[PDB]
Amino acid sequence: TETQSLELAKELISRPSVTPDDRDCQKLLAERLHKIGFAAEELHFGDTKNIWLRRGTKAPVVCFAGHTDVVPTGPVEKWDSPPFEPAERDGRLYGRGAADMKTSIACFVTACERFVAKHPNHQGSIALLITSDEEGDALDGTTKVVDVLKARDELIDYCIVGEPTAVDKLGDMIKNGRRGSLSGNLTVKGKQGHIAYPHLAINPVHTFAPALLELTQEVWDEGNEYFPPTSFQISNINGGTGATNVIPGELNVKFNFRFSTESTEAGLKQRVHAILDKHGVQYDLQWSCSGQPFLTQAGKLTDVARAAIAETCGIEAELSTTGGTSDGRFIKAIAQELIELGPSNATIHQINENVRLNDIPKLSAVYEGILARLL
Amino acid sequence: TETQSLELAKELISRPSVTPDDRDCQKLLAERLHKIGFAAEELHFGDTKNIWLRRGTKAPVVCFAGHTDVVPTGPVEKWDSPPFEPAERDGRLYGRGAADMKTSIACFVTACERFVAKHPNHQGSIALLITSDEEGDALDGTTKVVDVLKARDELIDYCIVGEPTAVDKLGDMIKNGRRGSLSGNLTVKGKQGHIAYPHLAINPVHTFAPALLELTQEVWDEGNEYFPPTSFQISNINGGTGATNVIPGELNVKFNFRFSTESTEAGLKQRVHAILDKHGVQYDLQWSCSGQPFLTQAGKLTDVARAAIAETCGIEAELSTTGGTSDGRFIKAIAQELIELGPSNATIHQINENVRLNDIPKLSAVYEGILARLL
Ligand SMILES: C[C@H](CS)C(=O)N1CCC[C@H]1C(=O)O
Ligand SMILES: C[C@H](CS)C(=O)N1CCC[C@H]1C(=O)O
Ligand SMILES: [Zn+2]
Ligand SMILES: [Zn+2]
Ligand SMILES: [Zn+2]
Ligand SMILES: [Zn+2]
Repeated sequence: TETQSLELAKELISRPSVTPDDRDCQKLLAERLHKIGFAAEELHFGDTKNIWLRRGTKAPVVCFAGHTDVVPTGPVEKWDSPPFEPAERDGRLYGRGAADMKTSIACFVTACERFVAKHPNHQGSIALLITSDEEGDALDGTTKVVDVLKARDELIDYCIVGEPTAVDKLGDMIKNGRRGSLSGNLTVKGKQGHIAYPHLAINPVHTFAPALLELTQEVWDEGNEYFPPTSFQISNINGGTGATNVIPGELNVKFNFRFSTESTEAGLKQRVHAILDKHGVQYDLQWSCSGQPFLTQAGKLTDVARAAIAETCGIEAELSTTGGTSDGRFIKAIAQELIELGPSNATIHQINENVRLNDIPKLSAVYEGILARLL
Repeated sequence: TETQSLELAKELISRPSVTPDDRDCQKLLAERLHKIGFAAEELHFGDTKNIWLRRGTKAPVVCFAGHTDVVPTGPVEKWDSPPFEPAERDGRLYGRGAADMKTSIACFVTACERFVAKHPNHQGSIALLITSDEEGDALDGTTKVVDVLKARDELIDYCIVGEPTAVDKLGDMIKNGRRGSLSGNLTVKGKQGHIAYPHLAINPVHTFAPALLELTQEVWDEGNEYFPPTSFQISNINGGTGATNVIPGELNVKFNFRFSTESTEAGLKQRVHAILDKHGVQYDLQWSCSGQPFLTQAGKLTDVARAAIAETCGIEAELSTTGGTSDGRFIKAIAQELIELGPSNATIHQINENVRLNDIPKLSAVYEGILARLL
C-alpha cells in the first residue's frame, strides 16, 4: 500500500553513516517527527551521536530503539550496485543498511505517522532511542543514553529494537532476549628451549592439551524453553617463535562463551579455572564481559507482536534468543519488556545487503499494530 | 703441556666465520698440514667452502670432521669480552666458536702434528673433512663432499666429528649416534563463521583437540640400550583472524619427532595420519625429514675413544645419542664407524661461549691417543 516507508528507507540508506558518523540521519528523523509532536533531545558523547525523541509524558511508554550507523562496505566494485545508492532489483532493495537497520527505522517512523493520525488522542508516550554507534565499541552510544534515562527515572514499559531478526520471511522470528558474552584471554606458561631437550623445557601446548580437550567437550548447561545450551568456542590460538626446533615458552588462547541464564558469569569463570587447575596448567587469564544474558518472558509484549505479525504477515512468529547480541542488553535495564523485531538478517554485514520490497510496508504495518495494541 | 692447540684455537676464533663464510680458516688449516704431507682438495659449492685434506693412500682411513662456521653473536655489548677477540678468564677461553667447534679443530691439527712426528711411517691415512656450512641450511656443505667421496669409492673406516659432546668435564660423554628428525606442517581445515553460530562453522581447534591430546600422550617407543624413547614435540600453533567473535577456518601446527632406530620415518607418519583420521580431522600435512637416525654400536672405535679418555682424563666415558644432530648423519654413509667427541657443549650458541683451558691440551692428547690406537 503506502510507499512512504520505502522512500524514507532509501533516503536513509543513501547517507554513508559508517560508525560512528551519523551523516545527519538523526536530524532528519528529529525534524520529521517534530511535526507530530516528538520532542528531540540530543545526547552526544565523544564522537558518537544519540537522540531521544519522545511524544507524550505518561505511561505506558513504548520505545523503538535502533542505530543509524552501518558497517564498512568493503571494495565497492565487488557490489552489484553501489552500496549507498539504494537500488530496486528483483523484488529487493539493495544497499548497506537496507537490512541492518535503516529500513526498520523508516518503517517505525511511518508507523508513528499513521498511528498518531488515526489516534491523535492516544494514551501513553512513544519514544525513539537512536545511536550512531552500535556497530563499533559502542562505549558512547546507547549505554550512555540509558544511564541518563535511568538517573532521572525516565523508564520504558515496552521496547522494540528494530534489529533484523527474521530467518527468511518477515515475522517468522522475533527475539525476546540474547545470550551474554564472556571472553577470556589465556596465556599458558611453559619454558622455552631447544626441541631436542624436551625434559629441560616445558611445552605449553602439551600442558594445555588435556584442558583444551575437556573445555571443548564440556557440557555447560541444558538450555531451557527460551535459550539454547551455553556455547564455548575458541577464536584464536597462537604460540611459538616460528622456529621448528624450539619449544615455545608460552601459548595464547582467546575464547568466548555465549551463555544462557542457566549459567552465570561467575560460575563459568570458576569452571574454566577448575579445569585448567585440575590438569596442572600454569597461566594468566584475563576476562572481559561485554554483556549479561537478558530475557523478556512471555507476556503482553510478546503476545502483542505475535498477534500483529499473525494479522499482517499471516504466520506464527517464533520467539528466539539465538545469535549475537544487540543494544537491548543495555536498554533492558530500564525497559520492563523488550523484544527485537525486523526483517531478514541473512545478508547483514555482507556485500549486496538487501531487504525484500514486499516486506517493507508489512514491517511498518506490524509496528503500527504493536503501537495500537499497547497504547 | 703443549700450548700449540691453545694458540691455534685463538687464531681460529679470531676470524669471524659466521655461516657460510670461512674467512680463510680452511686455507690456514690446509697450509699448515701441507707441511706434514696432507694434500688439499678444495670442494666449493654455491656460497659454501669445503676442504678434504688427506695424508696417505691406504686403509685404515681415519677422518676428523668439523665446521669452521659459527653462529651469529648477537649484540656485542652483551658479551663480557668481544666474541672474536679470544680471552683467557678464570681458567676459561671465551669467544664465539671456542666450544663449537674451533677448539676441536685446533686440537686435532696439533694431534696430527705430534703423531706424525712420533710415527712418520705409520700405516693408513688421516683425513679432515671441513665445511663452512654446518650451522645453516647445510645444503652445500658436508653432504655434497660426502657424495663426491662416495661416487669415487673413497671410504672412511673410522670418523671422529669434533662437535662438543661433554656434559661438563671433557670425556664424560661421547656420541656414537644421533636421532633422526622428522617434521610435519599440519593445516587443519574447518569453516570460518561468526562465533555465535557455531553450528554453521567448523572450529578447527575443536576438531583437532582430541587428536592433539592423543599425540602429546602417545608413547612412540621404548628406546633401547643406545637411544632414548622417540620424542614428539609441537613447536608452533597458529589459528584465528585476531577477531574474538570469529571461528577460524583453519589451524596451522608444526611438530617434530627426534626418533630412535626403534621407530621408522614411514611408521611415524603412518601413526600420525591414523591418529588424525581416527578423530575425523580434515587436514593437509606436509612432511620433511632432515635426517635419519644413525648409530655406531660398540666396537673398535668406541673402545679406542674410551681407552684414550681413560688414559688422558681419568674417567669412564658414557656413549650417548641424545641432543640434536650433526653432520655425522651425512658422513655415516661412507664411514663404517663414527663417533663425535669434543669439549663441553653447555655454552654453545650462547653469549660468553667458552671452553675450560685445561681441557684444550687434554682434548688434543685424546685425539692423538685415538690416532695411535687406530693407525
Ligand atoms: C544484531 C546484529 C546486527 S547489528 C546481528 O543480528 N548480528 C551481528 C552478528 C550476527 C548477527 C546475528 O545476531 O544473527
Ligand atoms: C652439534 C650441535 C652444535 S653445531 C649441538 O650439539 N647442538 C645443537 C643444538 C643443541 C646442541 C646439542 O645437540 O646439545
Ligand atoms: Zn550490524
Ligand atoms: Zn544492527
Ligand atoms: Zn653449532
Ligand atoms: Zn657444531
